[PDB]
Amino acid sequence: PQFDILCKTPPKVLVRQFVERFERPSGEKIALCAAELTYLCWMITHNGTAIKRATFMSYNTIISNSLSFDIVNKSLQFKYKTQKATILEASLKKLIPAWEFTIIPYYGQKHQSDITDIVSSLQLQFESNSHSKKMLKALLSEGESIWEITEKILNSFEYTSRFTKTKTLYQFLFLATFINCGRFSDIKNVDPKSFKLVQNKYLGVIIQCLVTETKTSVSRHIYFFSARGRIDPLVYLDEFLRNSEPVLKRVNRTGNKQEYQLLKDNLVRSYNKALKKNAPYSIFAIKNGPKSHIGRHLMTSFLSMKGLTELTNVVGNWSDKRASAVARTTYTHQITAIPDHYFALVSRYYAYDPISKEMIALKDETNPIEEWQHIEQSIRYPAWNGIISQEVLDYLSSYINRRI
Amino acid sequence: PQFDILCKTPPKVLVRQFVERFERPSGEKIALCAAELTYLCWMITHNGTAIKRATFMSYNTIISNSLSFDIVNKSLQFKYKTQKATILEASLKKLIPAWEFTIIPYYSDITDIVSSLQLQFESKGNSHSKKMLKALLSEGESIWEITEKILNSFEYTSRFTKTKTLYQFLFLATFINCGRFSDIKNVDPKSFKLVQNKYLGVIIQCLVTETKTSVSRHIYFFSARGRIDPLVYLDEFLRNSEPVLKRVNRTGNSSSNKQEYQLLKDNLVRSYNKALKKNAPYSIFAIKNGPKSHIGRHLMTSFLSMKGLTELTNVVGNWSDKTTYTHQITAIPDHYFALVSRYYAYDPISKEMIALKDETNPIEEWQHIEQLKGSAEGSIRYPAWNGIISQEVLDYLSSYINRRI
Amino acid sequence: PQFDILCKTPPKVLVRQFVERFERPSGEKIALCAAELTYLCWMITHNGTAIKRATFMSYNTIISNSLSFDIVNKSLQFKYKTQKATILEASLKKLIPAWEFTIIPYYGQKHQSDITDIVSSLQLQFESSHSKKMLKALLSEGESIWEITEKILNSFEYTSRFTKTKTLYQFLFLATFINCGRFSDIKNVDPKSFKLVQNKYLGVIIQCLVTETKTSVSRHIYFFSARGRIDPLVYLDEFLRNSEPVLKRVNRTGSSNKQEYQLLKDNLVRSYNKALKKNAPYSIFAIKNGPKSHIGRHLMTSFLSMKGLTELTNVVGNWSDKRASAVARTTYTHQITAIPDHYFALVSRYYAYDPISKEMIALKDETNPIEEWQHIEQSIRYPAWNGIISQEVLDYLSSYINRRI
Amino acid sequence: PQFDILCKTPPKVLVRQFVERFERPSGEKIALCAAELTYLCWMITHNGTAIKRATFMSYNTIISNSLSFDIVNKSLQFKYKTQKATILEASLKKLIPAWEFTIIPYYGQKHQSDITDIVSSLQLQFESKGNSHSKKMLKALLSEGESIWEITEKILNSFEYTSRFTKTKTLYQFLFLATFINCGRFSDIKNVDPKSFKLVQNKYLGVIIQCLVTETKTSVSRHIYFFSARGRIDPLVYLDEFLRNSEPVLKRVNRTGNSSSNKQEYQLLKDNLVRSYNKALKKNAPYSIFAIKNGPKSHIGRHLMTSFLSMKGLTELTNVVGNWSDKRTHQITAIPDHYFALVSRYYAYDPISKEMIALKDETNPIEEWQHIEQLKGSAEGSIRYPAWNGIISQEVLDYLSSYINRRI
DNA sequence: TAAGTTCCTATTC
DNA sequence: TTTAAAAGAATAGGAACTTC
DNA sequence: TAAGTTCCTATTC
DNA sequence: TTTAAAAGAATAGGAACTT
DNA sequence: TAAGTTCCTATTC
DNA sequence: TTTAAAAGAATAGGAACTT
DNA sequence: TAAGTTCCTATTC
DNA sequence: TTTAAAAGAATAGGAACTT
Repeated sequence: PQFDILCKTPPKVLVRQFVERFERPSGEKIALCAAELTYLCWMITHNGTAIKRATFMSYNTIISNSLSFDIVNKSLQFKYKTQKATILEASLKKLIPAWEFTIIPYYGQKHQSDITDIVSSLQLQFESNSHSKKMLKALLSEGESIWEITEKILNSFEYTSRFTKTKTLYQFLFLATFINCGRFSDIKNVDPKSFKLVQNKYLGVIIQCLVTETKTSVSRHIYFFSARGRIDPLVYLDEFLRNSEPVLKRVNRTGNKQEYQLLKDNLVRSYNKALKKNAPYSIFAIKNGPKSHIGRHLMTSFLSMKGLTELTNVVGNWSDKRASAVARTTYTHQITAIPDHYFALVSRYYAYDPISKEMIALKDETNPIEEWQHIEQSIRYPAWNGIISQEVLDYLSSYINRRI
Repeated sequence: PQFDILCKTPPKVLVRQFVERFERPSGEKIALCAAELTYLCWMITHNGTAIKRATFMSYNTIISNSLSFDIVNKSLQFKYKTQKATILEASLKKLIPAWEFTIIPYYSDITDIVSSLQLQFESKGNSHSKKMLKALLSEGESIWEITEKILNSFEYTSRFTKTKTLYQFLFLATFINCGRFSDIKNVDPKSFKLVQNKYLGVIIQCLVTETKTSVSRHIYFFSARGRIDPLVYLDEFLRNSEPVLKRVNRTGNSSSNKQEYQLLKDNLVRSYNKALKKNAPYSIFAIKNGPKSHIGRHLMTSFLSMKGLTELTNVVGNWSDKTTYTHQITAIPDHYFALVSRYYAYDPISKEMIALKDETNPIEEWQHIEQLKGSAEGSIRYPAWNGIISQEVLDYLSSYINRRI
Repeated sequence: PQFDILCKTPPKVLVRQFVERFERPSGEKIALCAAELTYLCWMITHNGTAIKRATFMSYNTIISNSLSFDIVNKSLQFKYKTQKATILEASLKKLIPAWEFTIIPYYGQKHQSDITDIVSSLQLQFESSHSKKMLKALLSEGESIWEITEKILNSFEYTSRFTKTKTLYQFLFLATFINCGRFSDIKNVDPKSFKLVQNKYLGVIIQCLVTETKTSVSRHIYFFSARGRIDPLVYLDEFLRNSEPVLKRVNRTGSSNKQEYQLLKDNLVRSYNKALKKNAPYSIFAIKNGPKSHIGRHLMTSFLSMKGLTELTNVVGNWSDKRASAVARTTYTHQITAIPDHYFALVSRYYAYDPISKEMIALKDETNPIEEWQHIEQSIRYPAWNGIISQEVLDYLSSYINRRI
Repeated sequence: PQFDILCKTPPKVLVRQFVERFERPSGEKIALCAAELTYLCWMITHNGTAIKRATFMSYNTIISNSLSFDIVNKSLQFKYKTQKATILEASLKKLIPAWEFTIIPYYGQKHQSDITDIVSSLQLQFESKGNSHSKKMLKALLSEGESIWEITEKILNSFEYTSRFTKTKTLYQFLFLATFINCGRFSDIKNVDPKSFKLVQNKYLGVIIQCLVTETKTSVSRHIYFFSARGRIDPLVYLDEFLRNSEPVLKRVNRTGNSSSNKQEYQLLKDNLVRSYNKALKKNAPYSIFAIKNGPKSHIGRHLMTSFLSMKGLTELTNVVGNWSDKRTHQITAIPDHYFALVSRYYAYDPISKEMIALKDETNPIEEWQHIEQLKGSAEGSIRYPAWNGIISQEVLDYLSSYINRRI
């Protein structure tokens, strides 16, 4: 992974190699500066500000395809997302003053085709985003409940798994996203060292952790709790920890700490291929449709259909808009916390009262606060000890036994 | 109809037939290239995206009144709505190399202005139209009185009961929802549902997806105190009409038709407009190019402006008012129905709905009806809608109608 | 009044005279086409659309000051509010091609004064927003709006030379305050529209209509019976008797729409300002460029907000609606919002508002509105207004002035 | 202070003193033209509109660090924030004909973004923030165990034994609590008009004390409150200690308007209190955030309340509580009643229903309000708040007086 | 019969 | 106080047929 | 004394 | 999913005094 | 095996 | 009727390898 | 007279 | 912090006249 390489390559060491491809003019030394060219352009236009991993690989792909240098007239050009082609020109010039560079725009979204091309497609389609939303739209409206649709998705990994480790991963990730209404990254980037028990006036306690590197860059919390029924999150967490081990936090920019991350970066690939083939519904058959994002859409729906749509924004970590721009930027130092009655509804021990607005306890023999009171009065999860709070490894352990 | 035939011929046959026309440079084959050309220019400017029926027809006509050519020199021109001409022209020349294509944009001399201004100093179709609309509303009569007169101008002027039925139902339905003809026509029959409203107990709801702006909305029917009762009109309609196969209206030739039936017939609007023109007891209806079936939109819209309730307008009429995955449509607020049902009155001061002293309250009757169970009768009086509209609804309407003397 | 003249001058007759000032190049014939240059420019950029009176005179004043023509090298310069200087150039050219015109922008004449000018002022002010503050403090000083009005109203009684003016000024003021309107909102009223309307509090009321407004959205004007030391009906009575109808002035270069009379004269506002200015019963009227006639509006505005009834303001003041979509307002709205009945109840002083339970509590008094109404229910006192003002009303007003001491 | 003196000299004098400097040019007389120049450049670009104290000072400094001239070639230049340079330069040449004025834009054409100056910096970094270090600490101070109400008690107590006099102890405590309770700035409390105190009723506490502030950073007026609170931290108590130990302050003039419309006679606090307060805070507050150079000091109250609301999922009250612009005889937007129910600590915000729930705790506040409104004729208020007698409505001083004495 | 249809052209959202 | 120009997608009207 | 002030310069809204 | 550049107006820090 | 990985490229937030 | 175009960042896919 | 008018110009919606 | 610039339309003012 070259982006990693770059991060290691020294700046001056870079500005050098770049100038070393023009004194020895060739179609082999220039046609490879792709990555360097990218890194350069960024720092130039952003005044030496770091660049994130994904943002780079995207801009990199673009150059590769728009790269064109003049054989012997000494000209050069490519596509790059900038509104300052001018200055970038003047800057690139003062590097290899013997050439003339040109920055071409990126309209990637829309490209005109050849009539014979357009026609060929049309004829094909004749004899043979939107679609995706419709499919999911219909699924929800067909006998099965979110809770049932999840069960089929969850169980469908049971016997299709080659190893026992993957079965444990996939199965975890899914249930993970659904519960926290999160993305893949929201689950992967979790900092294990942050697991800790928090209280709740319904389930007694719960497991909490933190994610910092998110898409909106607004950190959030991730939870794991006790569910009454044929599915118990704590159980899948348990099975997860035992067959899995810590992961060295990857570097994500040309720049603070955090050495570990709850999951692997490529896990998402095998998870997509899994759902793809082992598809328990037609929606996963659609190309470019939702795969891992499914866990989020699912919990999204579940909450809206209960009227509790407002509760969605919080759980999904939607960027706030009510508070003024500056107030969010320099005065907000604590993130919004998920309300206590949220988990009561997802733990299945309670139900929501759309009218009087209350959490009605569902008649059951297993009381969450009591199974809590007994286990209240270690090294079952090796590899995670010394990293994950003992306080928690202790809680988890005794729960797996006390409750059949 | 042209568009329908066009939706049938395969893309490759469309091109062939087009190139075919210029191999034997003859006026006869070229003059008929308008539909083909229209289809072609779109697919070029939209990289293969489907074309809608209405849009196609509109564009075709613009070409037909503008198609000009010269067989000697081999040049051809015409008008078309677009910015990207060069791309288009070029693209066309490719297909047919020996010809030169010129696209003319379908889109203020000081003297032409001075003349018109002068010709005016000595002596609109819209101005005269608004004038009349203002009057029809300003004068004595209220909206509800105006509705009763229009709705009755059909009672003894129609040829068959079936047409009497549709004309009455379609008008009441456009006024009640502030909807267009298409808003009611494109309704999916299988979508009828019983939804509860805290003022009337229950309300009948149906959905429409294929709408002018492509933004879905609901269509309703409910009880109303007085001589004009929507449910009654719904009743007469259902017994005298049948479902209609959904007409396809996109060249998408997609495997995703989904909607099987539609509520009314596309051609109904033409006969309805004529009846209205020859019988409505208002002068507005005799002004060339003036609102006809679109009258119910003008009526309801105005009603709300007067009642100082313009906050319900965009949502009732479905206009744009400045979590996309699996989108859900904005619902119309319950009070709206309390008002239009005529059972309640809107109180300015408190901004609340006040029931009327009038004896029998609607929430009550709803209960008396929800009670008695097992009324398979619904199925007997609405045979042609059996299996399409939920049994729950036909049984309800059936019960409401029979329980009212 | 030249604008009036223009309106009468024929278009071609104008395009002519304009070209007749360049064949005879002079500093006398060109320096006077100020008005023609204006009329031309407009129709040019607006594609021959009429122009309003006030809009014209504003643009006119601008040219006057920005006029500059080249002595002998052919060309003209002036300021004119347009975003199409280009086309207006090409048009103006094809009139007197022998010249080169130039359109200069207009920046609210915010011309950086000369330092010596700025300094001079500063030094002056040294040895020697504000308006809003004053009015802000007045409301917060013992006296009530009703008291502040009384002092303003009475302050005209003796300061007035004749008796007709005392009647006018005194009417206008109370007028605006009651209808929360501007001057034009009261002036343009069409007398022929007076009519009695009902109210579940005062029994009946007098209503009329204004069409030519600032926002162009017509509105209603009212006059009713007030309990206490001030009774609007009384000032109306006194108004009609000493005043007479006015020929509606023409306000644009149009058409054939009509209205022959307007409730008041155009220059009345002048003598009304000078009156408040000198006879100023408060310091706020002493402020230059401050509110004069607009005071009646600001006053009623405050009165209403202080009663929590701020929402009720928008309606009474005829504020442009924004909730309903642009097109919905433009082509479907044919009836204006009506002032709520419980409004006048509060301004008649017979009732009071109940901020809590939200009700109109009747104030214990011997004189009942509806009863003084019931008796007068079971002519030519206002001559000159008969045949123009509905007899129905002249009859109502008359008998009220008497039955009531 | 320069500004004050400038508000005293007549316009004709300044301009005179100024031009004088260039007629018989001396190095000493020119270098002192900064204040005069500032004033002049503003009055030119604003056609005589008044200049504010802070703005004047800020602009003066930019000129002082940039004034350059050639007495020989009679040329002078400097920096100044404006678009209209030509107009300004020209105007200046008029006043002094034999000189050439050149205005240099105080800007951000951004760092002279030299690719190499950047490569150097990026490199110097690859081998080896104030804004960043500051946020970091703020996040921690809130994330950890302690709650806002516990953090408030500790900061508020860091003044109890280190204050030299009781008067300062009193101000520091009051000022902090007031900035947190209203999510306001120092100026928001300082500029309060003492004569505007009023008793307003709130449906949760019965009554609330309200005062007004007009001269604010964005020039949009707002209210400032004080009320009862269940627990060890009670605003009214702190209000009580302040009033008894301080006195009114003559309104300082802060505009060159030299207007006859001063209106406001007194102000609540002293402009210079912020400096002594900031120091006290820097040496004693029990948190590391307080030791970071250029970090929030008196502005800490704003950060605390703001955050509290975000956490409580009540960001709909933020802009109105802190007085930020929210894209919509003027009247100011009032703060919703529930806000005070929450902060008073007598009620709790219920998420599910979104309603305020009183706490089982015995004595309800609405009740006591009644027991107090009862007994009449307590001229006592006038006795314990002498220095505020005649300035603050008798109604209020009698109320506070009764509240404080009726609490054991 | 002429109200209703059908299939485009002209107009207005 | 109000503000636009142009591709898209309906609704209204013209002729010549159809027919409970 | 060493916290408090006063009157600008540097920084951050 | 988010998006700015620059005139205006505060708050925080530095020295040298005061009380 | 044929389910998992790598490491970019293509699409969708 | 309806109306922003781009920059900044994750989530699917493609194709050759690995176990 | 000095409160009203005329008829544009200057300001404020 | 806060943030649009202009076109389109009435409401005050200025100065010479009129009763």
